[PDB]
Amino acid sequence: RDYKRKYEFFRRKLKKQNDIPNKFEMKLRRATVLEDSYRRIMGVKRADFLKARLWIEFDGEKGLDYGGVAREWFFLISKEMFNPYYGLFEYSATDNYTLQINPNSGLCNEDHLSYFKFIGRVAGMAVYHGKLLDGFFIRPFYKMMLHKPITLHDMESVDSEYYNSLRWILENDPTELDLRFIIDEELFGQTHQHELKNGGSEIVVTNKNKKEYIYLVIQWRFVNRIQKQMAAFKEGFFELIPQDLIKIFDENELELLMCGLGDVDVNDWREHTKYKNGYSANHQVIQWFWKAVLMMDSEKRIRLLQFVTGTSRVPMNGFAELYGSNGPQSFTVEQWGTPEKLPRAHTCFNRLDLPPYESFEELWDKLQMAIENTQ
Amino acid sequence: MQIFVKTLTGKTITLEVEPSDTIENVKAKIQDKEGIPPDQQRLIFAGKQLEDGRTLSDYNIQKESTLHLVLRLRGG
Repeated sequence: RDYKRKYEFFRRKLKKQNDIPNKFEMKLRRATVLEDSYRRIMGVKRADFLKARLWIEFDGEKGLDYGGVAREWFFLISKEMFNPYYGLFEYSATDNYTLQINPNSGLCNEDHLSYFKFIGRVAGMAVYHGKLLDGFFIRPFYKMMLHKPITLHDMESVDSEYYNSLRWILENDPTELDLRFIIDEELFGQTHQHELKNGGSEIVVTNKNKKEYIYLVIQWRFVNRIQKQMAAFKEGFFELIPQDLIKIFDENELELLMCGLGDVDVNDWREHTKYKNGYSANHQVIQWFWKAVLMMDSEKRIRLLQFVTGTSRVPMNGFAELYGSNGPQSFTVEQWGTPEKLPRAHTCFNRLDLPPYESFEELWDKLQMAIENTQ
Repeated sequence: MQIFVKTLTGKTITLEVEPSDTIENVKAKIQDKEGIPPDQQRLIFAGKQLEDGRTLSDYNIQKESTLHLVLRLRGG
């Protein structure tokens, strides 16, 4: 069928461990989340311990909602793991945001492989605990996780130019250009001639062997050079999520499963909200509403987003491109009912029917009670 | 003289430094400009890592030349 059905089946098929503590404890410091998270997680031999409820504490902070802190960790660690400065991952192309494995990871850090297994474990923990990583990989990355082949067309979404350059060779006789089975790459103020095959420097690309040339260039760009890195990642990820189980998703569903944003930007949420039946940005009640949303924690904000939209996952690009059951339906707050009534929501229209409460405190209790009722 | 330090994100930095400066110094100069603790910096010139002790002229680094910055993973 569709995605929402698979996901339930998925979470359901995820075996809970009964030979493990009821929590996985982490004492971290934001200034060193990477090395702190790395040592703690890579310290445990049995990945099964990572299935336990995440109990994370930043800088000694205590009493905070576990889920809210976990959500922050997945955001903070993502920003570090996926920081190109470390040479583990890199941006797919100029002015592109998607992340790809840096083929030269071993030259930036000798410990890259274990860090790849680490990122894999974190990615796995994200999926297992129903959280998300902040960042998006190139499509071939997801395909490799599903163990799908990487063909020419896969190149288009990643390197439009390269794809076209190969398209030309595929549609023309390149013989006279005297191309050889090699490829140049510049790396740290140097150039490197790479053999696509044995004696590639000699073999000339013709009409009869250009098909083989294409295929090889694809593998060298996406698969071959990053072989050991992707394996380390998949080893870590599959320690939490069964490889066979995740095969039910395609590259697009898989991306949705593990990538996206956890909490919402209130300033963006606000700026793209529409008001009905007398309310406006400056209406006292609305000012109270946004003040309320402002002093809710991560967990509460999401529970509100879910109470009004039905879903708890934020649409990328912001609320400017929010969608309702039928067509783009902006987030709407409309005056309705009397202060005696609890707020009501129409998920289809992303609309909150908000009575004209007479104080901030009252608006807080009423709104919170309505949200808690449908829980 | 003027040298550059390209990062793995494509950002190019520009430093004002003397040929006598040690690699410890450039890492320091980089710290002030990009706010990065020098003990986390790896400098690459012509495919070679640069050691804190030696100077720029020890690696035959001259003006307009380009060094490469990589953040250090502490592994272990």
